[PDB]
Amino acid sequence: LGVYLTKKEQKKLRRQTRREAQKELQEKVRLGLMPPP
RNA sequence: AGCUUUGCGCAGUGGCAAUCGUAGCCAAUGAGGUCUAUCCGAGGCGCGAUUGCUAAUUGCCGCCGUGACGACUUGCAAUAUAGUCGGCACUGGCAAUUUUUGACAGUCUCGAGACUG
Repeated sequence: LGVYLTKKEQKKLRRQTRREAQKELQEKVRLGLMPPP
């Protein structure tokens, strides 16, 4: 059994997926975990 | 035991300039139709931000000459140099052949010599 989802549920998922990742990386450079880009 | 094809997720590489989102609405109970209408087939409207940055940037080393102190070598004007060494004083002097602060271009001949701008 499978659910599909619409265009607007792709954006929201793609953006809220991307946002969490980049901001988490942002702190890593602040905290000095990661050499600064 | 390899190969192919579809969807999603995570990355690297190339190109394009309108994208993205909606606690708002309408929409297979049919959104939208200039074309063929007993036809087509899925988003449209309204609103707001391409979204964060990076590049940052600007208003103390030599000689000679003179004076004199001390010391040594010898006769002392009661009186200081007869000669040598040590150092101080002088907006003193110093730079066109011999040797450490000054000359280049090329040819030929037997380290040297001759010539050619």
